[PDB]
Parts: sequence; structure tokens; C-alpha cells
Amino acid sequence: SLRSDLINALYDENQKYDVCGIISAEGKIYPLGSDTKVLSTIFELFSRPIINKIAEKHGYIVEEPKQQNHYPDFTLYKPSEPNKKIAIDIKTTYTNKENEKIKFTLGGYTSFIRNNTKNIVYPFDQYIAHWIIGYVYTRVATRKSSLKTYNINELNEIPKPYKGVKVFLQDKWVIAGDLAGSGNTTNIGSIHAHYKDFVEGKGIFDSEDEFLDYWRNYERTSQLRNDKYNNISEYRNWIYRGRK
Amino acid sequence: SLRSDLINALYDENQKYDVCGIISAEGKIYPLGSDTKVLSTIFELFSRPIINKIAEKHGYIVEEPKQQNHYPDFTLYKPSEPNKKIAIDIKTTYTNKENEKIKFTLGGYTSFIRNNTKNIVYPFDQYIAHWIIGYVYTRVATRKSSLKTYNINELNEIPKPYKGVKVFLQDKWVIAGDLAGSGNTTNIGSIHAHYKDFVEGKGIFDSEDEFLDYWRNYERTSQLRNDKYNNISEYRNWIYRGRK
DNA sequence: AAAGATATCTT
DNA sequence: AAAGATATCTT
Repeated sequence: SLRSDLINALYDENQKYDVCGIISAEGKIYPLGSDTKVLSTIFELFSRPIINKIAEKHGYIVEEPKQQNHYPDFTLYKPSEPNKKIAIDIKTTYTNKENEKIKFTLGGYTSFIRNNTKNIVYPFDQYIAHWIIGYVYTRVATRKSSLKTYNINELNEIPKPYKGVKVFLQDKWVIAGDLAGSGNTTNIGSIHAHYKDFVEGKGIFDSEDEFLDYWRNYERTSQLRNDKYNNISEYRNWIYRGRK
Repeated sequence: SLRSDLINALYDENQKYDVCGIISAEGKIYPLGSDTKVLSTIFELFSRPIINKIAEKHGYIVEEPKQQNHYPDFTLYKPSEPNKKIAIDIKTTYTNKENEKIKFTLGGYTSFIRNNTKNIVYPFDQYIAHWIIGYVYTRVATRKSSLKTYNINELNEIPKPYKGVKVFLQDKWVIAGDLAGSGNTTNIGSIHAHYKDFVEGKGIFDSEDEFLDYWRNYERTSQLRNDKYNNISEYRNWIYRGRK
């Protein structure tokens, strides 16, 4: 399927290539910084061609946001089925060592999930799937990346800004957690687990209906949450109480 | 000076070179995206080697943040003048048509400007200067040809995501304005003006002390600013009455 | 964890 | 404009 072909291409492209810099029109190469700010941008751009290739093979149109600050990164759809849209978002996080637990910010919980047309390319109700491409890289110990420029023949001299990169494709709901991913920018939080758990889809929600209801009624602060719910267990008690 | 040389090199490099995409170790080139998240990253990486070169020429050490959530992008200083550090932050914004009015977000007003060691590489009182390297680009919409990978031989064929990049070098306080640059993330707002206004330093503050006093006492919301001050005229009246 | 930092944009 | 969106990290 589209999903299995995209997953396979992602693992293979990741297995084969390693990004190492930005290239100017003159052939001058500038090395990459070591933080997520740089690497999320790079992983996003890296995936573009792959997604586009696999989508075309399945007959899906690929559309990126025309407005900045609009989810998702890629919108896949066939023209004959406008309400069967697939949303693909690319997320990145790091590890200091290969086998440590990670977590992702999975998007706002107050935008398009509470308001159908808020901060989204197409109305939220036209999407039948919300996929997360997650990239997890192990930080290089070095905190002083190259401050010089390179030419095309020196490509293999350019320090790689990561020790290793891992990638996965998974439904948003499946890897969603019950603790916010951010405070002032109110983001859904993912589970806090090993890479394996994301691939395997070992979440905490019983279903997507439950994930969306949880995040749609989650209060923004501790104070407001303390009289309602702060976690999945409290939420299920809240349901039993009659949503009050 | 360090400042004249730095700006001369940035300005020279800007007018001769153009970034095209990310390159891998295997030689595959990946086109760039058309938005500020991508372009801010690129312009940061593009500027790194220039800053290091000019800094080295004046005997200055260049230090980048060891922690991710830390200002500034670059800390310049001679070991003989530890308390005369120079902070450099690179900011980017866009324009839809060459030479429209622009504005930047100039860092928080609730971190290092109110707390000496909050979110800053070195105590704020060790810096005698805070410079902004500002990049302005004219946005260009993505087309089919940016969705595929390119080889080194097609470098010049890759479609650029921007048009007419402009760059300036100025003190933070000089281009600082009197309205917040953002709400929930509480940033100082720059003046809202043409590119030449930034270069020439046509800001609203009369001194750096006034800049700092204004932003140190600026309330976070409209409700709280209603009784204090919302702009420079109100601030100066507040000052005239005795800070009340 | 919760809350608020990092940079910038939209409505 | 003010307010809260876009992604992610720190503490």
C-alpha cells in the first residue's frame, strides 16, 4: 500500500544517504549545525522527494501549505476522493545515547482539533489519516561543528552533525500520550518511550475516538486540570462522572 | 572595525552567492523549501563561516550555544576582554513583494533582559553589545521541479525558493520598537519599517538604557498594559509622572 | 511535570 | 495590534 511503500522507501533512503551541508549555486558547501532547529529543517527537506515519489506512484496529489503555520507538512489526496485526505507531518527529536527514551510534540491541541478550519490546509474533517514521520538522531558529543566552507571534492571531510538517525512512520493517535508536549504553545505530548514502542505502536489510548476526546477537553493549566483530569486514568473517571 | 568588516563581508557574500539545497555525502542534492523555518536555518548556516573569518581577523573568539534554548547565536570575545563580549543574533523575515514594510522578533523580554543568567550563554552583564544580522527575502512559491532530487551536475538548474535577499547589521536597541513581536512567547518587536530604516537605524528609542527600561517594565498583555503603557508616548508620559 | 524558554507568523 | 498559532526544548 501507500503506507507500506512510504515506510519502505523511508527506511531505505535513511539507510543509504547522510545529509552533510547546504550547497550554494557556486558549488560552495556549508556544514550543518548540531541542534534540532537545524536538523528538523533538514529531515523535512530530505523526506520531500520520497513522499512525493511514493504518492505519485499511488496516484495521490501532494500539497504543501501555502500559508506558514498551517498543518500538515504534506497533504496527500486523489482528486476523485476529496474526503479521503491523508495528513503527513514530519517530527524530529534527539537522544544522547542510542537506547534512551524519547518523546515528541505532536501538534497543537487547541487549533484544528477543536476548530475544523483553524491552522490547517483543508478542513480537519476531510482527512481520514494523520501520519507522523518521526526522526530520532543521536547528538554528536562535539559542541563545535566546522566553521569553514567546503568544495564538492571535499564532501567526505565534512563532519556529520549526528552519530546516527532512526526513522518511523506511525498514526498520530497511536503514539499520543496524556501529558502536554508544551505549555505556552499547548502541544499534544507523545508517549515517553524507546524507539521500538513508536514503531510497534504501543500507546496508551484505547482508540482514536478516545485520543481526540482527551485532547479536545484537556485544560491548559495544572489548576484547571486538577478539577477535571491530568492523565488518562483521571479522564476515564471524568467520563464515568458524566463529563463533569 | 570588526563591525564594518563583518557587514562588508556579509553584504559581499550575499550579493555573489545563493543557496540551492542540502547535499548528502553521496552527492544527492535536495531542494530547499519556501518558508522562513527553512530559510532562517539556511541563513544562519550561511553566515557562520563569515562571522568566524571576520572574528578571527580581529582576534575574537567565537562561541555558539552549548545548550539549545540559549541566546545568542554567536558570542564573540577576546580573552583579554572577558567582560566586553559581543552578542550576535541572526534574524530572518519575508516580504511578498520587493521592498514592502518588514518587522522582526527581537528575542524575549522576560529572559536574559530581566534575569542576568536566564537563557543566555554568558551572564548578560558580560556583553557590551548586542547585534542583529537581519535577512529579508522575497517569497517565491514552490513548483514541480523542487520536489525531486538533483545531482551535482545540475546545481544551476535547481529552482531557488526566494528572490532578492537583503541583509543588514545593526544594534538590537537601535531597531527595537515599542510593540511586542509575539504574544504567548513574549518577544520584543522591532520597528515595522522599510529595509533602509533598519540600515540607517531609524528606531524609536533615544538610548539603549531607554530600550532596556521600556522592555524590562513592559506588561505581557493588553489588559495589564492599559494601566501602565502600550507604546513609547505612553511610556515617556509614565516616566514623566514618576513611573506611575 | 508544568510552565515557559528558543525563532517567527497569521488573523 | 494583540493573541495565539507554527516546531521543540529545558528545567
